[PDB]
Amino acid sequence: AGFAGEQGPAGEP
Amino acid sequence: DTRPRFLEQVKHECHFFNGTERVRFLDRYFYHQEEYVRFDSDVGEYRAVTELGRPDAEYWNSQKDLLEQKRAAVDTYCRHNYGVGESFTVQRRVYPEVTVYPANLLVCSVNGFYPGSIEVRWFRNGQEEKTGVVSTGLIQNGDWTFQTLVMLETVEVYTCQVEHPSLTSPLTVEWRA
Amino acid sequence: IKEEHVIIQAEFYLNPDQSGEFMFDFDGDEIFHVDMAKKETVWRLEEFGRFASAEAQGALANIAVDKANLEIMTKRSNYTPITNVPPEVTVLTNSPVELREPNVLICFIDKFTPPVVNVTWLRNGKPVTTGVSETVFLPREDHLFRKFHYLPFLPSTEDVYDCRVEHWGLDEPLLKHWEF
Ligand SMILES: *[C@@H]1O[C@H](CO)[C@@H](O)[C@H](O)[C@H]1NC(C)=O
Ligand SMILES: *[C@@H]1O[C@H](CO)[C@@H](O)[C@H](O)[C@H]1NC(C)=O
Repeated sequence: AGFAGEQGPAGEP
Repeated sequence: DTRPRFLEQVKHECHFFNGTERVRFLDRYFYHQEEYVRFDSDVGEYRAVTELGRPDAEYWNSQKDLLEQKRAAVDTYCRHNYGVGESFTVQRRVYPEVTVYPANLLVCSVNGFYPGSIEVRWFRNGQEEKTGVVSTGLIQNGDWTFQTLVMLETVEVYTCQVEHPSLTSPLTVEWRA
Repeated sequence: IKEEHVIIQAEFYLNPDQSGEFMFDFDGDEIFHVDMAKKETVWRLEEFGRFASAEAQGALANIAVDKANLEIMTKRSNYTPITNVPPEVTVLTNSPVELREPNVLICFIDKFTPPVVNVTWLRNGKPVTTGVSETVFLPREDHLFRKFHYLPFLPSTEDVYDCRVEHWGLDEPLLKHWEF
């Protein structure tokens, strides 16, 4: 069984 | 090294209430210590905190793909990971070891236990001492074990009693004066 | 009132040091981190790795994003640097100490930022650089850091120990002393 890592968005320049 | 530092922190947080019955998910963004934006599952969209997150609040909240991803995180992320980890985290139980010695202060040293939840009680001649108790409180050892030192002011039999989720019944250690 | 449990995937990126961290925290203890040098999952306890897996590659991708967000956020702040917060340092043992009975010294470094320290164990003023261990930077709810360093030892009347800590918030290195 694998832990899932949560992704994040790129920010606004 | 005098040069100024710049720190970005991200904390993807899963809070579990009543096992997995209720779950809160926070995506929290930090510049140094300054939380500037977050996604609160209970809120259901991004909110700018210290309004350096204003751009990120709008731009992220305008990407409805992202939102359904994040609105789903309490299932796809939090409840999933709880399941994976439950066996060796939520259910981890390691017994306390208990040592009593005079430091008077009579020391009850309670060591190597998991989880942190514990009750340490002093008895003098079988009666609970509710005054003169000097406690460290809970000390995290950083290796999935805890300790606590619970010291009784004394001037007979003294017994330290430990209750902990790992134990079927109280652990006692006696010191006869 | 309060939750039974919290799981936190905590990341940071620090410029100009180019230091990344990616770790999972369960109720204040580390499940794992990704070693950014070996690009590898490091389980805080070995057995966690027999119970579960994590794909280290996804963590490297998050860290790339964190550094890009950092640079964006550095400009949006007008280059507001971090204020150094110097650590509190405590040395304790794992268990009650008895002469000639194996024990472990714990150096607890707490409530500090940024997440950069140099830590040396000193036995009678001399560095101990084999058979010691340490944690990565552990997150705090106030968004400062803590860290632990460990020294297995044989208690003796003859030896003294110091945990020596350097951090940009201090004016000089801090020595925290332990002796029998
Ligand atoms: C940024 O910092 C400089 C010098 O500290 C100051 O002169 C400038 O006006 C600041 N501007 C903005 C828009 O933040
Ligand atoms: C730690 O040690 C190195 C030199 O070995 C030095 O470059 C660095 O500035 C030190 N860091 C801190 C936080 O004192």
